[PDB]
Amino acid sequence: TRLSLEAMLAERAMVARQDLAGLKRKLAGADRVLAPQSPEQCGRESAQAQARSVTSELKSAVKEAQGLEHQTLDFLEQLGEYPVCGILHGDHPVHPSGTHNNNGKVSVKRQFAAGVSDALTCAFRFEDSDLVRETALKTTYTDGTWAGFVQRLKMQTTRKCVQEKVSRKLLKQLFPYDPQKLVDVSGELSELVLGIKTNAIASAGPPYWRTKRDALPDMLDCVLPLLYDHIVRKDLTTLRNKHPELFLAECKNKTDRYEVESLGEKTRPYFSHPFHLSALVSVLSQSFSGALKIMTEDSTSFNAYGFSWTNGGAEDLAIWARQAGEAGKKPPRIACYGDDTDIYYRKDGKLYRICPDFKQMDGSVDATTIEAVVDYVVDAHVKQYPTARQFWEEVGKLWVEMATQSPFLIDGTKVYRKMQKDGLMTGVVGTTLFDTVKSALAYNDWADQLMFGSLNLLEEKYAIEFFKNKHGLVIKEGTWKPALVNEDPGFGELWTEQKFLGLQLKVVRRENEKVYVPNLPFEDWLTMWVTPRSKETETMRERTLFDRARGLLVTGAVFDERARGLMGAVINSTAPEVVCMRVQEGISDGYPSYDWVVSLYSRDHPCDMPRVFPEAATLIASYRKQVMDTRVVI
Amino acid sequence: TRLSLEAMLAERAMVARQDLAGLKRKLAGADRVLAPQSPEQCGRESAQAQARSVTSELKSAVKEAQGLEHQTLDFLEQLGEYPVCGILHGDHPVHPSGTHNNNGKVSVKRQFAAGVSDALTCAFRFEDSDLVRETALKTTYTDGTWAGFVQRLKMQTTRKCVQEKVSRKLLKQLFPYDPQKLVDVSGELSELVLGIKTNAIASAGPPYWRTKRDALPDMLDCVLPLLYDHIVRKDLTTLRNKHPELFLAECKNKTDRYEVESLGEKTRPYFSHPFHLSALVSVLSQSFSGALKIMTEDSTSFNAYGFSWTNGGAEDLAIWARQAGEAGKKPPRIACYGDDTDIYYRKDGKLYRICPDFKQMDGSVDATTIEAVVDYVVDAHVKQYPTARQFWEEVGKLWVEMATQSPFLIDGTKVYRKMQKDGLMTGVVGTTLFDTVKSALAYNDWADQLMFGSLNLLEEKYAIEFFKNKHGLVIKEGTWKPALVNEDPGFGELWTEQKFLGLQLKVVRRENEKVYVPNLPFEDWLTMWVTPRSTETMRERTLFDRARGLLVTGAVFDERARGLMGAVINSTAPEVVCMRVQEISDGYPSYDWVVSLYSRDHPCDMPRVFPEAATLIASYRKQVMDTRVV
RNA sequence: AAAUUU
RNA sequence: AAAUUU
RNA sequence: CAAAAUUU
RNA sequence: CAAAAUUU
Repeated sequence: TRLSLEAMLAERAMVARQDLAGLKRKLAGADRVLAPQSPEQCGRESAQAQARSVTSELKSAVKEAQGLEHQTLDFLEQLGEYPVCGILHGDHPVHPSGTHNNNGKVSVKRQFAAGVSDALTCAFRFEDSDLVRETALKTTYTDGTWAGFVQRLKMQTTRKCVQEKVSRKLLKQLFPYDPQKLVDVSGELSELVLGIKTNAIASAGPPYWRTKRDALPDMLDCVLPLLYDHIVRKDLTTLRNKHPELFLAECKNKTDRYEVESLGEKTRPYFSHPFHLSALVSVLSQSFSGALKIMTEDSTSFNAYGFSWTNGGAEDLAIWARQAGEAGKKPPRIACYGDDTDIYYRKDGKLYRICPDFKQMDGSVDATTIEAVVDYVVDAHVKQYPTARQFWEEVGKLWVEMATQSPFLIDGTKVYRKMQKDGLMTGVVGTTLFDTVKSALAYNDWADQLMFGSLNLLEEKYAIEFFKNKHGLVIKEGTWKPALVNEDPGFGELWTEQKFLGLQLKVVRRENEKVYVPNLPFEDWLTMWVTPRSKETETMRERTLFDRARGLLVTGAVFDERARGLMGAVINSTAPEVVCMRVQEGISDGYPSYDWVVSLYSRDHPCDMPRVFPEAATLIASYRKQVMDTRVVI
Repeated sequence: TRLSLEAMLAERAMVARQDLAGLKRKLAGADRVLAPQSPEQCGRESAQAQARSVTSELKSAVKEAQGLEHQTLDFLEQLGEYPVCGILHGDHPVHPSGTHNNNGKVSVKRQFAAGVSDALTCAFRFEDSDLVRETALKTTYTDGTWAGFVQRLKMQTTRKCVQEKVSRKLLKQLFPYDPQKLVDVSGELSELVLGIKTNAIASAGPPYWRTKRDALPDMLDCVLPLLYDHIVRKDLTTLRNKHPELFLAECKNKTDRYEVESLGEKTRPYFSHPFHLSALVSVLSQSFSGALKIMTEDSTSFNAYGFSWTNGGAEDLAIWARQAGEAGKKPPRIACYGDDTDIYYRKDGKLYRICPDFKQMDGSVDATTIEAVVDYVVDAHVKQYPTARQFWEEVGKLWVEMATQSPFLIDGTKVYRKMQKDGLMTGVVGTTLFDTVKSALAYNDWADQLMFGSLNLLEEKYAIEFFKNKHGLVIKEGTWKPALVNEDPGFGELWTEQKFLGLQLKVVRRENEKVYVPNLPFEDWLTMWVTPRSTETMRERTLFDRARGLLVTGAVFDERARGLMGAVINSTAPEVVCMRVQEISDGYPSYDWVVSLYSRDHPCDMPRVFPEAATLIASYRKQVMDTRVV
């Protein structure tokens, strides 16, 4: 058919980036802007052998920890077995035949695989063998162990909690929001649920037993209308009795970076709820998160949920922290993201910083906090939108139940329930906000105690005791270590050596200006490199190494000498065709230069990454524009 | 990745339209809005067999005509052999190695292949065998014959022409344009050339010897800047001598619907020019075609290039035609599209209509007309954009050369040239405009002669002689038969039985309103159906698309043709109707929708074959759920 | 598709 | 991608 | 990957 | 399928 020459050129370029052999031929003589790198310490085969050795030792340790016996699940209420859902949508049951079914009973099987790399081979190629070996034997990305899973589940379900003193007024002070940014919940429900964002490959939960992508029509067309009709009729107890799997959850073992020494003691449990329930509550949660302010925007906010290190965020944290005041006389600067807190106070005019963490904070989350957070979010919406008060208040009751008393399967047909309402069931929508509020309520009380003159609470022993006795929260060991802050750090200097949100804060130099950037020691970047959170062709594996190397540089590895070198070596080792191939993005052929990453963390206007091959576009299109004037004199 | 549920539903729908087995399952109980159709006259096996039989006979006749010896090509100038282009673009020669090369010399091979069906099988399945057989044996889509190709080439190249008397003023009256709709040619050349439209699978010609899609970078990056530099240095003669293939064309046989009786005498020739030269001139031609007005827009216009039968166009022709005046005293209504012309005169106050066609009109196109059209177009641009006058005047000279004296290859290495400047080399950019203008100049002069009282020219013998002697144009036999017009036709009545642009005009009834629509007898529609101008899934989709297209062209206004096309659409499996296609096209042309298209109604989508298809493919139908309930 | 974080 | 036209 | 925040 | 016009 007839097409413009521009359109033909565009189509050709798209097709050309999908032809690897063509890309190889076109870029075979192209100039490459190579990243700064560190040299090879050993050959390909030596690196592969050292990797194979460490991988064999790790697989032995993981297999041994997975063989460890687990304690009984008698700490949980036993609710029996549930029949498989018989709801039919069109030609198929919502619960697929032959799946999650033992004699008409819903069943699950916990997977604890022995695991098993390209990244480890690259580390041995460019780094000291002893350091790489010690780093890779210390931490591994694994499904964990039955023993660690049950142990952590016991702690999360059996912790004695302290009911917080919380009002909507306190929550407005600690967690301010913009009411105009809240979505209109008085709108039609179908449109609202369609607006929620989700992980397409995540499990839709019972009764779908498939990805949210595959189960979306069964949710929207069949189950969600059923649920709505029972909500508006106050007949949800009938729905639960007739269809229990509609309100069933799955306790799952989290695949995570786990310390090899503690694999038998710690495997984190999470709960996978039904899609219909999650989607309804996500209308309220995703709207509220959009309206939520952060501490840098409001001095009263204890909220770091939403904070970005980029676009001046790192410097914003320092500006916010310096406005901290003398303990007992003026307010401290406290910001919380779940279990992670940044605390700033002044003693004799000198700024000090504490970066404490809590242990299994979800078990400590009391039911009063959960109900109050739900009331705060629901009330925020019904104030701005009063026409839909009753429906969303009923959704709030479903939210509290999913967060505290949802029945759940672990392995097999037995359904269990937490004996106590206290304890957040991690995985419910709002998990991070519930944890953030609990932390902020405790730290707000701690600051009130300092204004009352209890300055001994700045000290570790008293602080640990305060959070346990008054708030049921256990301070992680080593996390209460007050440190003098370098308030105006010179070039190449750290604010403190402590980490907030997993990263240290450092000042770097651009001309004579100071740019605040995230930083970590080399060992920390090396741990992340060797332990990919990977869920296949050689090409995709080569692209994955390039993408991971670029990601770690943008996260701050560009500010560590050895990490910048390793990631540069991986990027430079990537074939030209793999760098310039068509890829799924948010063609990504740029690289993170030191200057680009400095610009990202600065308040500079956004810019594209410098190109690895500056002539790639012209070479792939086989055409470079030459200006040809029609106004010449002939 | 993190995505909205709305976006996930949109992704799912697109993917499902590409899963034909899933489409089959989800549409297995769907209600189908079946098109009106005529019944099966015979079974699949019998229809396939009768098709095979007619096909065997037709192949034999085509092979016999293809075997006929051809006459000599000595009527043309012989320019020797041209060396293969040695220009290199990076790692590859612009002229590919191993292609179009005989001992270093540019070569081509004409293809005259025999043979060419699903459509004929459908016709035998739903129509009388005798009519279908007669129809299929009369016309075939073929590459033609060597004998017919050379005969037509001789006619096109050796015809005595008459130089028209033309001015920019006559051309402004007969072909008015909107100057502001002209593209700014004062702009940078690369941008202007990237703005042009082209057939991606058409030949880029010498020296690329590949599709325009494959040759586009070699043209833009290597040849176009070489050509530009020589244009501004007046050194094009040097470029031609060093690189002659840059200015070489290929004379090719046109694959077309041809009468089997005349295959040995008639195979149409066309010229395939270099992409670089074509693209440069296409800047001017495509811009001018955008600005051109039609007879319905300007009463002075004799131009039907740009006319649409749709959106009231058919009725616009009737309104325009009735404005005709008495022969001898007031202006007739004349519109021309290449060789095709619609003429309306009033004799004794009664509207009359002539629809004549010229024969091998391109040979009759004189050099003065070609030069004048080029000058008219170049001048239009340089008047609105004067800073670029010199460049486009040089491009104008290349345009006239391509239209008249381009060296060309036919078969093998011999390069040829038309001995006379006269004669249009069909295939040059502007071919249809050159033909339209020549026709219009001749008919403007015929009208001037009528106003002089030579009203005898309304008669066949007189008109034929006038066009041959005064304009070098040969009126096709039968095309001069004036006819009384039904100025306001009744429901189901033709304006005339004559064909303009291949179609009759007819009034149909919608409510009590009249809708003017195109029309043809069933035998014409069946000829088009059995002679298509061309995986089982692709073949089934093609039948559905061809049936829909013919209904939209007017087959819906013929009882038997509507029935046959409806039978083909109804026979198409649901998955093939609803599958993702290059333009989701799951609609069908109802009689009412086609009446709407030809009316001045606001555009609407075709009625769906499966109205619940979208909801079934998505497996979801929206149910309103109010959050403001108690 | 990828990085970090809880 | 498909229809008609020159 | 259960919910998520930030980023490319 | 050489240039094209109209249409889906």
